[PDB]
Amino acid sequence: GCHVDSRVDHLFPPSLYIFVIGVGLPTNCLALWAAYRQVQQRNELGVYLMNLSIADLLYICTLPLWVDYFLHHDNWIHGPGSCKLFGFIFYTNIYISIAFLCCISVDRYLAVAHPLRFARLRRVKTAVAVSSVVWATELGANSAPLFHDELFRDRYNHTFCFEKFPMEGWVAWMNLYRVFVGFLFPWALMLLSYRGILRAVRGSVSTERQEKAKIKRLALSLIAIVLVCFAPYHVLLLSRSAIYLGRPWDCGFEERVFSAYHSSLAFTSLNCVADPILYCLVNEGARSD
Amino acid sequence: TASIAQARKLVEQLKMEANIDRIKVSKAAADLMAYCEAHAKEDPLLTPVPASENPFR
Amino acid sequence: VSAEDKAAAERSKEIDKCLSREKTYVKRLVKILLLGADNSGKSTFLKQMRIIGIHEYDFEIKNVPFKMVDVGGQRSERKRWFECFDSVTSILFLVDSSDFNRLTESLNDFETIVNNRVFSNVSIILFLNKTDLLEEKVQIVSIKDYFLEFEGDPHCLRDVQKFLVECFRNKRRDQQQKPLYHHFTTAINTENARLIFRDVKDTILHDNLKQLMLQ
Amino acid sequence: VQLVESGGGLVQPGGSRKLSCSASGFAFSSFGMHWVRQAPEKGLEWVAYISSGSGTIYYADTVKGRFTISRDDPKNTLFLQMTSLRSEDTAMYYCVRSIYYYGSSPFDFWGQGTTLTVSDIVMTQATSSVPVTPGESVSISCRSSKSLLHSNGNTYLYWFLQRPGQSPQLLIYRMSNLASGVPDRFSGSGSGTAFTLTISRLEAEDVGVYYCMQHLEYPLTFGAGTKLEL
Amino acid sequence: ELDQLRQEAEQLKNQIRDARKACADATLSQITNNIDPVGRIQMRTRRTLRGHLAKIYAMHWGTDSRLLVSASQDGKLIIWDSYTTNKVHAIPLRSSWVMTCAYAPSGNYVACGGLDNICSIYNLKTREGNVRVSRELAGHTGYLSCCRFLDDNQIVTSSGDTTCALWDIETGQQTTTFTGHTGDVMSLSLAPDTRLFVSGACDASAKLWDVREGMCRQTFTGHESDINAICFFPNGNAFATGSDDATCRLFDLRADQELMTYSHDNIICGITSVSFSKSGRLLLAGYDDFNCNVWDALKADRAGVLAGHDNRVSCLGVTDDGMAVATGSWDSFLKIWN
Repeated sequence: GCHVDSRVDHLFPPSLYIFVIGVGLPTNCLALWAAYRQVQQRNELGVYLMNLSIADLLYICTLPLWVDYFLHHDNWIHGPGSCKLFGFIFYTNIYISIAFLCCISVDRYLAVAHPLRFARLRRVKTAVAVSSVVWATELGANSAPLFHDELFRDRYNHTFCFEKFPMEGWVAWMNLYRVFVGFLFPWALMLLSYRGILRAVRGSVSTERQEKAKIKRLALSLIAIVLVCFAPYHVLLLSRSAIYLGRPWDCGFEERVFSAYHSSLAFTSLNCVADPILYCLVNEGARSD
Repeated sequence: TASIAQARKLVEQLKMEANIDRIKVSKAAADLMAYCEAHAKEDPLLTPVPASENPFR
Repeated sequence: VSAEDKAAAERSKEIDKCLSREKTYVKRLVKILLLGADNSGKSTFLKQMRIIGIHEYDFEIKNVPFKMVDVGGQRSERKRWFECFDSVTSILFLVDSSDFNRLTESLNDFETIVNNRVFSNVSIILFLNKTDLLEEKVQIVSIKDYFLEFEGDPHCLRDVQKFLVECFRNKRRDQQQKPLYHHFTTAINTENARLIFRDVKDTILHDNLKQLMLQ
Repeated sequence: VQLVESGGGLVQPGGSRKLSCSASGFAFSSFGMHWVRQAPEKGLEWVAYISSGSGTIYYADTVKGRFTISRDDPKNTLFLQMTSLRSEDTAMYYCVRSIYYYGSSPFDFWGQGTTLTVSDIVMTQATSSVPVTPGESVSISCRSSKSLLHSNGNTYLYWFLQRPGQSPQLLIYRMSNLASGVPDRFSGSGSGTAFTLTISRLEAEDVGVYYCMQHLEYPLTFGAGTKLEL
Repeated sequence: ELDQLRQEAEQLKNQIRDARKACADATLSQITNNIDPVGRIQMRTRRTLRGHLAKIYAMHWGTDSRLLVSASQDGKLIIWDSYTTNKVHAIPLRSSWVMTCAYAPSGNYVACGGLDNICSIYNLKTREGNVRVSRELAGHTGYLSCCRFLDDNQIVTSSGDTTCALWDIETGQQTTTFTGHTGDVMSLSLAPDTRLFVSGACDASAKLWDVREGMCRQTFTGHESDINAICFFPNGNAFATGSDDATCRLFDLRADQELMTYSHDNIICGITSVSFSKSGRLLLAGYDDFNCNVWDALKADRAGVLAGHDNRVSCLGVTDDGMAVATGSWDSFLKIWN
């Protein structure tokens, strides 16, 4: 609830989104195309790849309109309709996207570690069933903010969509859920899962030196890129939330994080390019595809 | 002389093959293509038939 | 459509469900092809297998369906028709290791079957049988009298074992795409089933890795 | 093969009773089953039908909700339940076997049945009992209202024969085809709504009552029949 | 002496060769060159018969042109209904390896064979309602490749032990035997007159045998590999064969010469099955190029490709009435074309 600093960060978010949409859209489109062939060959992992491709494009499609929130400098003058619709998509689907990256990791642990069990769990019919459950659950948990209108006037006739810098409302508590559960828990399953597969390959005999090196490269690649594109944003998000939860009087640190929050939000969108290229282009067979 | 017998039957098997009456290639070629002209209007694979009588249709 | 084609459709649906029931059991099946000589001890191995034309024997280990096919007198077939067993995942080769004259012919037979192009997706496993006499003839019989490359003294058990393993491994051409396991087991041992299961487990693990992750 | 029926006897008005049918000598699961009743000195009537695997059950419109039909595969037994008996239900019952697939012979075997005593497309089978002497040829015609020529090119009409003291036996199925173990002298043909059975050179063991039937759509219909005898 | 026997054999070979050279006047292409082209032929998949579990190897039609029987390597004999896509029977099997099937002209029996070295015959019509085996023929020392019916009690069997024989069903013992092929016989067909039959035995050789006489009449040699398929021209004086040389051929039993060489440069794979058409104007052939191709009898110019499979076509058949053509391949699907 005080004057914030935003002069340092003006064009970094809007300009970056232009680069991402130009590059992200084709990469996930061909990733979607390759995912279709996988399930066409009775492979489960094509389904989970297919879902991730569509969701990433939707976030990409909502960017050209959000950059207008940084280009037109209209402070969300479009109207309440966009604020309760498009703000929902911006702050929800990134966290559905993480879920599928966990779903693939658990599936791979059920093939390399134990390739002669869980036949019913690896049916394609079952895979779609769990896919629907994950889809529905994510929407319901984050649906609450959209029902309540979020439009607040600022000092220079500005208006923040889905945001306010007095931390008024129940957003502060729900942000705790969005970080502790929506970030750490799925990333925790990624680390435990991908460590187990490397343990099994070490005991393998048919594997050679060349193939062993590659799987080690990919496993640490997937467990590091997730933290790079997400951790800086959520670390500050807990800190700025901690100010209001602990000392509502203090506002200077709330002012400074306003500079980084818009800066950190743009950097998170780079993960929309990590998912397609790291699951399609890396694979030699998919590269031949 | 079983092997000699096997060669023996081979010679006779040729002696049936020696005495076969034959015809001319042009005469033989005439027989084949003539059969095609006769049944030209009876083969659905050549000429598609209308969908009404077509059972699989 | 006529109160009779409806019953025909119901009969068809019942047959379809009966087939779909067997589909699941068909999917989770592992097949093994056994090829061996007269002295290889295949009869003894099959006898000890069940105590715990084309004949078929079925058995279960760790709740997994297995299937062994025995082919006797049909190994001489060399035409494309006989290559209908193109869905098996592993081929066993019981071989004698006692008589060094029979070792040669076993080597030519191994060369005959392993280099065939259709069996390019089978994990070849080689069980060295006997291996109780060979411990008793190393200090008595010299294996140098039959082959002329063995550097180690034929009385050295380990050196003889390495000799035989290298001779069998080098026989395969086209480098190595699928692996070739080997063990030194007799017939009284009971862990051979576990060894076969472990080898098949590794083969399926490699196939799953290639199919899913590295691609 | 042998089919037996039991569970019949004298009853008082009201009450309930369960019938039993025994099967032995064939695959009981594959075949469907029917129930057919006969008044003392009258025609026949269809009651119910349970399909293979107990999938679908159909009932007659004359009586419904008071009858129950079920089957027991492992014991090869068929049983039927009755409640609230009425005077119209005084009849001697029959059991019928039928299978359904391309080129089949439905309604082939009939059981002897049992007796019981308590205290739609229409056919025109004129009775007009025709006296006949051995060696003469006869023709019997059954009439139907709705055309029986379904577009699939199949006529659905059957024929039956019942000697006195016996059970009905199939003679001709689907308007042209003869059944198993029947003399070649029996012959029949016709067209839509025009049905005739042309017998040639009558012999002994031909006395009885004949019947005609439809199978186009449920429910099923019978006819009175004619007594071909002198 | 034996050397004199060799000399006599060579002399007889020379006599046959000289006669065959003398009988030639011109080429079938020269005789049939002014004939109008048949034209472009485009067909479409009308019905797909799914339901199998493993690879399909062969199928056969029936006289009624409605019912067909298919067999797979999972060990099931399924009888289909083409028009309504309704299964009629599903006969379970004992041996899980089979490579042939047949349908009796009367419609009361079916047959199959495989690596068991034993022929099996099933009775479809039964009072009980369960299909049961009637006879189990035995006596061969090699794998059974193809079997066909002639009557309700006469069957013809070809085996890999270089023997072909005729059996009596009720009697259960062979009546006549045929010897003379050096290699193992693969495929056979029966003439419409039901008095002669021809077969090929992987030695680039075709021999004609007589059911009652019991000795081979003629021998044809024009290929360079194993023969995989054979079938009779509609009339009964010609037969066509295909091999691994990626080439088909047509012969005449009276002229005793090969006439035409259906060939193309792109094809580098083998021929699996070959069948004619109703009027003898089409020669359909199943290739290993994951597709099937259509040829012409008097022109040998390609007409159309019946592509649409994902694997190797293994069987092919043309209905008696001349309506549809069926294909079966290792994708565990049958398709009915028109």
